[PDB]
Amino acid sequence: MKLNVDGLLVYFPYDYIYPEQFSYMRELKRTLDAKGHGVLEMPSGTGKTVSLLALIMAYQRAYPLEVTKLIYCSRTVPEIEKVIEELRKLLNFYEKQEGEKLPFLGLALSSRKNLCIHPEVTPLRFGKDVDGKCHSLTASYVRAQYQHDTSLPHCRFYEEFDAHGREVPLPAGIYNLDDLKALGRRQGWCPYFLARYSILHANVVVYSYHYLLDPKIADLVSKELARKAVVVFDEAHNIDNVCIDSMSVNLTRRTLDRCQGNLETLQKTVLRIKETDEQRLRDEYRRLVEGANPVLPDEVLQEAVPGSIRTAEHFLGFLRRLLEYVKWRLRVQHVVQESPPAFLSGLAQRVCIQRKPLRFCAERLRSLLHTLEITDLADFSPLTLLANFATLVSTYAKGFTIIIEPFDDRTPTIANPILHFSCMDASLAIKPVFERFQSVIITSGTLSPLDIYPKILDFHPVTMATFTMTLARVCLCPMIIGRGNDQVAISSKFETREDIAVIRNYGNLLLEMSAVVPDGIVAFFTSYQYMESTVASWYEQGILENIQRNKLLFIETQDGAETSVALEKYQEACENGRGAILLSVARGKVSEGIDFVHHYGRAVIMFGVPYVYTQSRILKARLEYLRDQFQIRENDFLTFDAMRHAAQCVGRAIRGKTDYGLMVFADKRFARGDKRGKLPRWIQEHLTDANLNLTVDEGVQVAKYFLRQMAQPF
Amino acid sequence: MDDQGCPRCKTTKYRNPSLKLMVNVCGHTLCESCVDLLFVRGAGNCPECGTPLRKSNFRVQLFEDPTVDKEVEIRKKVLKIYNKREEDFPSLREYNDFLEEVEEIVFNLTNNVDLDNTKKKMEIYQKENKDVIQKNKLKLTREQEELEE
Amino acid sequence: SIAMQTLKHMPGHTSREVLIIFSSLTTCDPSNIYDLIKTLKAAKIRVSVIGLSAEVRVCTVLARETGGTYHVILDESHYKELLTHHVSPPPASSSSEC
Ligand code: SF4
Ligand SMILES: [Zn+2]
Ligand SMILES: [Zn+2]
Repeated sequence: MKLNVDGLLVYFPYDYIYPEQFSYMRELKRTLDAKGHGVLEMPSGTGKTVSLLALIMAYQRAYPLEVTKLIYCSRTVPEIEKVIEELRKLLNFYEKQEGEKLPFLGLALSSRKNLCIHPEVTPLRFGKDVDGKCHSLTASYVRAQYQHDTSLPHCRFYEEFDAHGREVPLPAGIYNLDDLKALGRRQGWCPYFLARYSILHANVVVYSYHYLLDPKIADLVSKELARKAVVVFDEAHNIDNVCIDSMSVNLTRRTLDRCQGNLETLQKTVLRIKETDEQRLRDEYRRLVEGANPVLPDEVLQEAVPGSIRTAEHFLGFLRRLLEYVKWRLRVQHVVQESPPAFLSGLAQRVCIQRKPLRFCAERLRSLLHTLEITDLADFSPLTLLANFATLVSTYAKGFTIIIEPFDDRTPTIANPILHFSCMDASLAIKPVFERFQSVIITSGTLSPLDIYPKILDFHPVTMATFTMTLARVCLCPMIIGRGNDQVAISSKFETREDIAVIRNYGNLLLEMSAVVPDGIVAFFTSYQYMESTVASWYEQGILENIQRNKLLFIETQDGAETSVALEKYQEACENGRGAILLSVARGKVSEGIDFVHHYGRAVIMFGVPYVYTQSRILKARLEYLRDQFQIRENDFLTFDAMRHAAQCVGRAIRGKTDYGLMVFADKRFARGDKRGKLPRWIQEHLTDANLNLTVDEGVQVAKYFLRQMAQPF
Repeated sequence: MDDQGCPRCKTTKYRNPSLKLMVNVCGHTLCESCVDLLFVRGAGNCPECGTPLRKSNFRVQLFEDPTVDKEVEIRKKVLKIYNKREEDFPSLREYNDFLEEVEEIVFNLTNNVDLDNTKKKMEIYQKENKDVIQKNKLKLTREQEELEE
Repeated sequence: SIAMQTLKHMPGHTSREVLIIFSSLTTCDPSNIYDLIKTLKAAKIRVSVIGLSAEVRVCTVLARETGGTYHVILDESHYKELLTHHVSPPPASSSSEC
């Protein structure tokens, strides 16, 4: 299926493409032709990737010099795995059409914890443990000690790779994460490092954002080699939140206590080192005079000199001073305090800690900590986090803020205060990506209106188009129910949350909806507490019991272990005729991680507009700052924070293969024009005024009729 | 306030945390309810150590680590010396080099005898007091006032 | 299972069939029904559900895996059409033997 695109001729594996795909490809080519960063939205969870992937490959062949390589990032490793399958299928189709192999390479990176071949690290599953363990095995001292070939466990896979992988690069091919593990075992090399080296010569590389956003690890693999590369983020509508998480560092009393305990070991280790090995390890000072990874981006990072901290004893006391200030600064009991620039000034004045020596604190820690030949960095990890916080605060505070919470939420009195350093604007951390790469395409699904994103992220978009899915059949039939059988407003307002009648309407709607909806249904609430209150209220009445009779009911909890088991059972219920009703929270990691397909989550039910609690002070600095800078109204962003979040948790049912499904939002607020406009175009255009505010009884009847139409074949 | 209590009278801290640590040349935890215990007898003598104090050697501090008290207090006095700004030296190395000795002096003063440091500090006094100490000392208020606003 | 027991002993030449008129989408069964499907295919018993007001998932695999056809009632008039269609003998497939 070779497509004669306006720009050029493009191959395509599947037989047919819907009109939206034509609009998608042409718009994508326009941005590529303009060589300018831009954003676009595509409804389908699947189908965009092949269209997105295919167009880039064709563009590469036509203008190989224009684009060095493609960097396609996905939210989660389970999700990114599905992408390589799409790419692998495409290459075979293209290879068959060409009839011979071509110099094209595609590989996916992942954390050493996910993929590794050393038996010792296999049983452990914690991410830090593998990094700490792997560092020890690959430590230069072990490498230097490995040369001596002394009796000591040495990890051969890295050693064999160095002798072999360095000389010969892999010719070409597509290697999945699971597949790439096999290759390492056979060749006695790292599936991780082998992929790491291949980034120098690789047409397509795919990894999650935290491999490309956090300056600590993104910078090393995202070096200037890809000066002009097509970096693409997929379903990255929650990019600001992840972009912010790359900068925010949380300091807690228990973490602080562990830092002091770890620091005590550091001093003890230094004393042992001096008596055992001093001259050889003292050589680090000489190079230091000349002049865990730094959190400072490319231009912000500085390497002039370490500063006044030139020796282990001097540096260790510096951490003691800074740690004490944080310890005391945190212990203060008072209202939440914000002090982005003043904290640095207060830190300098109170304890005599100049910012410039504090700038290199984290950078000096990595070098100094290396000299100690520590067993692993997992034990001392809490100290590094503070060190990263130590350097970050001294680096910049123009678009940042330190938030101190002597009292935690949900607890009238708790002796575990937490100090927050939450960012406020995502443009700061993502600036290098836009600046370094010639063009970035933020392809997303369920994207709330694009106009806000350039305001949030400082970039000049080239194209701003919304693509509406078009099919011979109406796969999706969304509706909004605001009026109950009592013709009573059903908005899930904070003041209206406690109303029993509104809660009664939600239960009755679910009972009737569960009666007609076939097996597989998911209901999303606005918060765990609100979900529990509604669940308890239904439990007291007979509504909850009847729902149990009609269909099985499953609920979500904060603990991941219970969530996985409950969802695992939920899938089986959908396969069988029992059905299931999975109650969950919109912010729940399950909602974002999970994907619903045919006969899974058939009817997505949204109980109340998803709004975060208006008391979390972290959002305020993030929120009120956006009003001051970029000029976004608090309500506008607050509502935008809901429609994007609501659209995220309701756009799953249309994953792919044209599997029917109806999305019902049990809240009259969605009927408001402002909510409808911010809703994604593809969902909104299907929505009509006739079904905009159907009553609970009225909404059920149309749902029954719509399912009948989709039941019959094409 | 998170400390269990005074080494001798560990009762007031449990009742209330209002008491604050008092710094001394002993670099040595003390509490207000226990400060009065020192004034009645000795009048400036550490209970266990017996370190003499000129006039009670008492100043309010809120750092539970005794070493930090001496290190911070010593650093305050040292900052009065070697306060010349970095730009005064064009040499790249000389920027932070002198700070290294400053840090060495602080650590040298904390534990080792200060006689060498005091003798050394006298040598710097004869030279720095003329121009740099007076100039930077006056400019401290100017920069601080501008920085505060 | 009840149909299987009586149809298990039926002659091989005759084409056993089942037409489940499913009304309530739920299916509470003592044992997992997917296992029973394996038996049906070996027993070559054709099961062609006619669902009502619901496109039940489990019967979807039941019809296609077992060889039968799945349908949902569009309305009463369409209901007459469906059953009358099943009146005619179904074509014999490869698994079918004469
Ligand atoms: S060096 Fe390679 S094989 Fe050894 S622990 Fe690290 S990732 Fe695993
Ligand atoms: Zn006392
Ligand atoms: Zn004492």
